[PDB]
Amino acid sequence: EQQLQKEEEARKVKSGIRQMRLFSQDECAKIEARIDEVVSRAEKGLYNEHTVDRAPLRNKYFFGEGYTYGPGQERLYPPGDVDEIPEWVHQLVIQKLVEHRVIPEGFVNSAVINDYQPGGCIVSHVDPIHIFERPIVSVSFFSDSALCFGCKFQFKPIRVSEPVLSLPVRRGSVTVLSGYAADEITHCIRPQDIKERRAVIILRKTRLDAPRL
Ligand SMILES: O=C(O)CCC(=O)C(=O)O
Ligand SMILES: [Mn+2]
Repeated sequence: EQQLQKEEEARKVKSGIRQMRLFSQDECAKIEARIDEVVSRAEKGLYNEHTVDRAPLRNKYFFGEGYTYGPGQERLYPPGDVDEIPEWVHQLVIQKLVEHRVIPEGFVNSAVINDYQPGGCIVSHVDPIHIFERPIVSVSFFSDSALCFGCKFQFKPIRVSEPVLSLPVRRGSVTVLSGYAADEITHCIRPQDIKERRAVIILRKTRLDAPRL
């Protein structure tokens, strides 16, 4: 069988991935406390309708900009519909990324927190190309996990038992997605890779021509 094709694809995906450990135990602890605060405030109904997206395995919290249901016709909510990026995100997360030249100042106009229960997951998807610019930066928080690329296995486990690549994502680590890894392949999380609670902050810039609702 041609498993050289799988090695070619994995190499192409590797080239769109950069990773650095940026946040110490203490820094992570402080951000985690704030994440916990977002969850509490969401339970209290303190956010706009489109800020919070509650689902069985995973909750998402949209700040700055957000979007609708996503076959692939995601739309951007009008200004004011989602809550603004909280100051602690600017101070504790974004600043540290700018200070380490991960992304430039003023790039980030969208912050999304994904909160996973054990056994939570993400189904195969590409980050909406018509909505977000690249690179796509994310920071992992409560525990360690794995990000998979080439997620055909979620649907055809007999034909292909495995992802093209699995990327470890440690607590306090920064993942940057671009090129092939962001545009040419899907990613996902396997339920089994989420043993304990895990949250992630995803920092992006929305496109200027992003279709609006
Ligand atoms: O949970 C992660 O590390 C990736 C998040 C993700 O794929 C998304 O919400 O778009
Ligand atoms: Mn994604």
